[PDB]
Amino acid sequence: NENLDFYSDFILRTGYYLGIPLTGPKPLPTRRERWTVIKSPFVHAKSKENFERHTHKRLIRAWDTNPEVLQMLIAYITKHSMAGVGMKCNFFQRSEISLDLGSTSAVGQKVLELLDSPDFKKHLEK
Amino acid sequence: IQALEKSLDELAPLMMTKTFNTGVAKASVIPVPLNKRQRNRIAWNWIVQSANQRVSSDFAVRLGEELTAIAKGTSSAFEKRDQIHKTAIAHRAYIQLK
Amino acid sequence: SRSVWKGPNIVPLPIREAMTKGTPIRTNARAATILPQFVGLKFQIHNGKEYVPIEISEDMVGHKLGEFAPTRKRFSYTQ
Amino acid sequence: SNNIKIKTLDEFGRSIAVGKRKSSTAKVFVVRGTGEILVNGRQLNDYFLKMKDRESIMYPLQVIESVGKYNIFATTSGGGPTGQAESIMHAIAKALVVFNPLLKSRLHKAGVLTRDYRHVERKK
Amino acid sequence: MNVPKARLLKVAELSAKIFDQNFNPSGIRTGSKILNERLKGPSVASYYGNPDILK
Amino acid sequence: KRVTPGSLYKNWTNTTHTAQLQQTAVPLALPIFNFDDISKTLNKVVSYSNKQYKSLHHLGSFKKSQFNELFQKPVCLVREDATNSFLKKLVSHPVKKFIITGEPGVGKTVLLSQAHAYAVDSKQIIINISYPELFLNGRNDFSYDDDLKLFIQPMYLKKLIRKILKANDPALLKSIELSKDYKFSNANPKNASVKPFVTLNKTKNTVLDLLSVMTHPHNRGKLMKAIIDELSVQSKVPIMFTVDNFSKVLTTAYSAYRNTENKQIYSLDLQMGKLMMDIISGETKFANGESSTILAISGVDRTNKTLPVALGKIPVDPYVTRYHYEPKFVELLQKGNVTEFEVPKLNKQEVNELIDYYKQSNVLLDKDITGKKWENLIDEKYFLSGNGNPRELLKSLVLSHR
Amino acid sequence: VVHILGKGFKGKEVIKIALASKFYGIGKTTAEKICSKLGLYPWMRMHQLSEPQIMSIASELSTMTIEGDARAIVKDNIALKRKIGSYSGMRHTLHLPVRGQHTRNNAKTARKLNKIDRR
Amino acid sequence: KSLHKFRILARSRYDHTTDIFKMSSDKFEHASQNARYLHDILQRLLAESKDLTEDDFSDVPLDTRHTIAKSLRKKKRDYEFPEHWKRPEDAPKKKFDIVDQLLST
RNA sequence: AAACUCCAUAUAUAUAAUUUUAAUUAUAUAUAAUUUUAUAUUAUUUAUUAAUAUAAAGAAAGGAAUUAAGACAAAUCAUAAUGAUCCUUAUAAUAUGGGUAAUAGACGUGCUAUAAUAAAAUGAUAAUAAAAUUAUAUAAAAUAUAUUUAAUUAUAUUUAAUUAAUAAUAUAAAACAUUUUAAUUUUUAAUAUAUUUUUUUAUUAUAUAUUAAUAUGAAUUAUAAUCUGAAAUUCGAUUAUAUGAAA
Ligand SMILES: Nc1ncnc2c1ncn2[C@@H]1O[C@H](COP(=O)(O)OP(=O)(O)OP(=O)(O)O)[C@@H](O)[C@H]1O
Ligand SMILES: [K+]
Ligand SMILES: [K+]
Ligand SMILES: [K+]
Ligand SMILES: [K+]
Ligand SMILES: [K+]
Ligand SMILES: [K+]
Ligand SMILES: [K+]
Ligand SMILES: [K+]
Ligand SMILES: [K+]
Ligand SMILES: [Mg+2]
Ligand SMILES: [Mg+2]
Ligand SMILES: [Mg+2]
Ligand SMILES: [Mg+2]
Ligand SMILES: [Mg+2]
Ligand SMILES: [Mg+2]
Ligand SMILES: [Mg+2]
Ligand SMILES: [Mg+2]
Ligand SMILES: [Mg+2]
Ligand SMILES: [Mg+2]
Ligand SMILES: [Mg+2]
Ligand SMILES: [Mg+2]
Repeated sequence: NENLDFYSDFILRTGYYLGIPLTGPKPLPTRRERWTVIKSPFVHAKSKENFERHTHKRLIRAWDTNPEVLQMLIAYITKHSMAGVGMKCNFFQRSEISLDLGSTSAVGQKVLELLDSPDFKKHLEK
Repeated sequence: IQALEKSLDELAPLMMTKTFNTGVAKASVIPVPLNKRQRNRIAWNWIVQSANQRVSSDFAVRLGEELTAIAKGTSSAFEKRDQIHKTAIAHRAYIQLK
Repeated sequence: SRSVWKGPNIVPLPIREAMTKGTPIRTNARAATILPQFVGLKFQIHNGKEYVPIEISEDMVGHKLGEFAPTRKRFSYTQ
Repeated sequence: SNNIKIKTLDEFGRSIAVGKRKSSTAKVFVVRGTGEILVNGRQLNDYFLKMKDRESIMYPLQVIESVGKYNIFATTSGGGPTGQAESIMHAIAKALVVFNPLLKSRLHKAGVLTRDYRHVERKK
Repeated sequence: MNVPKARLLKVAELSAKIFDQNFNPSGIRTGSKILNERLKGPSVASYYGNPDILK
Repeated sequence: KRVTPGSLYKNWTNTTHTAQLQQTAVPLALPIFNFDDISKTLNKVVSYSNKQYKSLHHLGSFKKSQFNELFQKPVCLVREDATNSFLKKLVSHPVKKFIITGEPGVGKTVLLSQAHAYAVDSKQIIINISYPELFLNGRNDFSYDDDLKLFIQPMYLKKLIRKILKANDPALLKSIELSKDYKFSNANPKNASVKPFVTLNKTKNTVLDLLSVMTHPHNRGKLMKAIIDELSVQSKVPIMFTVDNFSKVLTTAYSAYRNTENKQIYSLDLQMGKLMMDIISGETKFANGESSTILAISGVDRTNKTLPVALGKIPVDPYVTRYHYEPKFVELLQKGNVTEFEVPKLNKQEVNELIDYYKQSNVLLDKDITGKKWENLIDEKYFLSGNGNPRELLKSLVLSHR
Repeated sequence: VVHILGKGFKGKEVIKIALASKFYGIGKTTAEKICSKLGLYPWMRMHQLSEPQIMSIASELSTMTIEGDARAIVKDNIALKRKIGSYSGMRHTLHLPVRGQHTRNNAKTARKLNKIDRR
Repeated sequence: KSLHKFRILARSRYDHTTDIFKMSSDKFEHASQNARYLHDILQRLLAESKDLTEDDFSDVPLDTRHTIAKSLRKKKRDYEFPEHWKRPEDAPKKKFDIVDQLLST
């Protein structure tokens, strides 16, 4: 949590100067992973050691901001990121119903090639 | 409920003789006092055993009948109590009192 | 039990030579499904150590070659 | 300084308290009334089938002899019927102290203001 | 449930067309699942690490 | 044998119902139920009359699991919001088609028993179907009738016809002269081998004679159609048709019976189902304008969208599977203009009256009488009963030894 | 006692249950179809049946593969396994499990029942 | 009429309770490609919904079974405090503090 | 060493524009107890005391980790690693098939069961959880078949949403209510009867065998179909009909 909280505080300061209304950091439920091992290398499966890993999570939300300013925020905080912190960003773009100019699998191709090869065409002959 | 508590207080033995493995020689049969929680257990088990000799398929019915007969005076577990008290009266001198 | 809709477990075998010459077919494909064509032909089926000679009848179609070449010896105790 | 601010009834005369038992939680709204109770919007006999669970909910009101003097709107989640019924019991006891703080000693003596700590323990 | 099956089949077919989905009213096994499964080769083949390490 | 003549061998629910445990109850003198003088009995516990008890026992108005064995005879609290309110609508409403609802144990069956008591007093003929499950569970014989194109159930019909005869005043039945001539096969073991058939001529024989016809099982379906037709054509006597536990009918569209193709038989293909739904839907119209149809649901049955939709409480959802929504029953109920009467829960004053009667009946434990203030008891029992549920009130008083 | 095709039944026994209990080859589903075909109501008991109805049950039972005929089909399928020399046939001959069960322990029921002339 | 046909053809992608039509695609390798794909489907669905020359599917009622299944997996706290239970006359009344009243002048 | 700690618990502050909603929550920080006080009694090293009770205050009742020494030259050279010694066309390496699943007896640990304080059905405005999982995926709803009105269960078809406090695995289950339940003539049926009517009573029929295995139990086995896989023969899982052992 320590680097996570410190970095979250830095993001809020960056956003303020950029003119971005920000909320958070909202703490999300911590995920706990668990692994149980047998301490001995060969036998003695009666003494088992416990290990765990906690994923700490924080949500910072941005409001009423233009896309260009939002990209500046992400670029700056990426340049000055801390060790052991990961970041996922969901962007929401409101658009018009009808746009201008808009916004085949490998297996299927091989099947067509295989069905044309002689080992298959020799049977499809009707 | 008052009938149940009266029946439990009349059927449960006040004391019970217990064998204590004291010394390499033969154990001693010394009368011991019983508390109310221990008294109720002895009397309840007697009631349940008597109840399970009745004809009803439902335990509640057999228990109800057994409790009604005990509240009306008739029960075969009063003999058990008299036999536990006879043994204790015989071993009255075996008590330690210190 | 292989699903019937998938078809038989067809394996590469030399059946043409065994039908024009009568030679036995030596194979390790114990999973192979005995097809109705095999009827009458002679097979030598591996059991892990030796090749068991077996001729296919009409009551063997659908079964698999491995079913007719036992791989273990009958158990016995030193009574 | 201290971290305790006097509890008082809200704008609608309601005393709000939270209670916990095992994995269950309960948030009750106690107001002066005539003994009407609602659990998660449902009648008490509907939500709690066991009469012993209903008797547990009533016990704090029975200690202060105020069973017909309050309306309870209880909301509960988590655990099972026993945890929820006793979590509501604990929350009603904590909400009744605002109406008369002189009865806290009697509620403590009855044992309804003590949070039950017992929970499922992973075998060690 | 009272909606005629013919009407519900017309909706299913048209809906499938709009959403580029495979409409197989009969239920014949088509193998479409095989064509849609993801390729796990790249992940499987990197189990032991990147082979182009400095030695 | 292990079972003696007086041994209690059944389970608890059947023992309490059948073991005649009311014999030891103390006789109390209570006012009698009379709707014409309800002003004197409103909000008071009353017993039924001797003429009402005889009829209601033959109709099946009193059921097991109603703690009836606590009292010398079954008693009822004449309520203003349930008993008086319902009986006034029954006397005033022009349609007179009702379905009684409410939460499990709220007192829907007792309300129906009070409507039966009113009908007995008001010189009406009561046709009650207490337990519809008996003709839907597949535990009695069934036969197909070609002339009716329905599956008739002779064993059940024999019991039902006797209940209609023994529960209703013979004088009322004798007043209804027959409108048509009827001929049936004779099953009377005295002259069956002498008289092939028994004829009932019009204007000479009455509906009382029709209810005493002993016929062969295969002709008993035609006897039930005649009885209903004769009672629906006459305009002299009002007919009160009642069905308790009607929720079972609404939620069991297909009986346990199977036809010759191992297909379960639709309930409306049974004469009992068809007859029941013909009276409810209005297909079978009664000439007398005071005839009523009172249905009651029970909490022992599963619930689904059938009844709520029929009553207009929820919108129709067409994609609900048939097992949870039967559109044919909804159509029949709405064609008959059946109206809902929800039985309200007891108020605290009604709880006080019931607990005051229980004290005089000597059914209250000593922990609720000694060392407890009367006001505290009423408040506690009103809280522990869910704020009015009569069944939870009785259980808190006589079936809570904790 | 009601006798259908030699089998004896206690009067109280439910017909659909009794048929699937005493007759080899008839189970719960098959018994229900027989009763549905003969117009017997779901929970009818044996003592209720008349002689015409007892004969109808025997007729429908005699048009099915039950008792010896059904048992012979199993004995002939097992014999075919031994005739072709399949691994399964040998297991039946050796009184050993034929469906992959371990034999280091247990395997007691296969030892008592697995045989070419299976009951 | 076109709104009804649109909702019928969306099937599980429409939630009547919230009125939201949501469809996602990750079939292509680039987000821009996937965005166009969803846009193109939206135009196709709108064109079919606005072409009521052959069929309008007005007889066909909206199917919500998918939404019902989702609702059963989320806990619904849909109960509010009864209004006739509120006792506004029992709320604490602000007391008069001369100091605060005098410190404001 | 103990403690000081960390967890749990209680409380306070901060964070969430309360639609990622569980605010009855999430998780950062801080506080709290190794509880405290008064009185009587019994002992004492009798005093500024312990054991006890009584009264008062309090949410306060549980845990983890916490290191030093020695032994069994206890297990492991088969998690990997080292010395010595041995193999080097083989004691190294690859492929196909087989084996590790054999079966007299014996032993350990489990599962299921041997019926009525207990098993089976049914319960849709859907009684009531927690902790986890889903990019080497979790799979909704719907439709089709088994299969019957439908539900249920299984599989196929199709692949909605979600790579997640959002969607899915997943409507927890027991509980509770109703019905049913062999042994059990304690039943069922036919008549009559009732102020027990889902029921009572009467008279007839309802079996014989039987220390015993039923409508308990589900081993074994026949046939058909399905799932995963390139492949289910030795040797996998599931379903249907039939089989129905021991106990
Ligand atoms: N008016 C009343 N006076 C006295 N007792 C009553 C009254 N109403 C109900 N009760 C009692 O309440 C209990 C339930 O009554 P009743 O059987 O009529 O309820 P119900 O709603 O029909 O039940 P279910 O949902 O099971 O069909 C019984 O013990 C009954 O005697
Ligand atoms: K059988
Ligand atoms: K084996
Ligand atoms: K063993
Ligand atoms: K909220
Ligand atoms: K192997
Ligand atoms: K059992
Ligand atoms: K759950
Ligand atoms: K058996
Ligand atoms: K296999
Ligand atoms: Mg009722
Ligand atoms: Mg998608
Ligand atoms: Mg589902
Ligand atoms: Mg060793
Ligand atoms: Mg091994
Ligand atoms: Mg729920
Ligand atoms: Mg599905
Ligand atoms: Mg979810
Ligand atoms: Mg449920
Ligand atoms: Mg269950
Ligand atoms: Mg069984
Ligand atoms: Mg035996």
